[PDB]
Amino acid sequence: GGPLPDAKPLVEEATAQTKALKSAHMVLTVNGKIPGLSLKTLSGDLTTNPTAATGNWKLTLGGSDIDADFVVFDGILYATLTPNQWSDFGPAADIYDPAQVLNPDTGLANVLANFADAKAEGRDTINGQNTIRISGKVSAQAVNQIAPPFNATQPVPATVWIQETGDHQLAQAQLDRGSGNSVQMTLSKWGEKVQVTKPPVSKLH
Repeated sequence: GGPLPDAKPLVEEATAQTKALKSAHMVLTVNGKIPGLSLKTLSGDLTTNPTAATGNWKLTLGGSDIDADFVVFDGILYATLTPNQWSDFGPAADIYDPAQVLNPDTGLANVLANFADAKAEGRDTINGQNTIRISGKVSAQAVNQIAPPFNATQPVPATVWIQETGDHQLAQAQLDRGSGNSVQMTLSKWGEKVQVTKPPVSKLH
């Protein structure tokens, strides 16, 4: 689709836009295995100030695939243990505060601000939009801050895809823990209004 643009202006533009992000739809995927992570995939909508989230996930615990819906509302994590039966699992922060992903100081914006050696590698269509695929290395600090289970000890090879046009939002990011084991996040619907209310709980609360 033509010559590739320089990576550096796009990374810088995406950093600034990401820093400003209040909300987005996200799809998270774990490839292979990352110690300390049972998550296989998760899809949902996140908003911040105040923090609210809603979606579904697929986990592996023991040798079982487990699907669930989840809500984070007013600091509390709720999930369905059986279809459409909502349970209260206490402070979301005790597991992972979803706002961490979009924290302007320590979230995805910081990942981009600490993304070194950026090089445009190619062009991919993601969710109907041209994006530039860019290789780089993210500092171990930034990785561990956004994803503590990852447990990086040196720069983490990474790929980001940034909208070639428009606001140059971050479309997708992947952090490579080695030999095909990776964590990926795909972002869309930047700035969408998100609808989350406290899930229905029995009177016996």
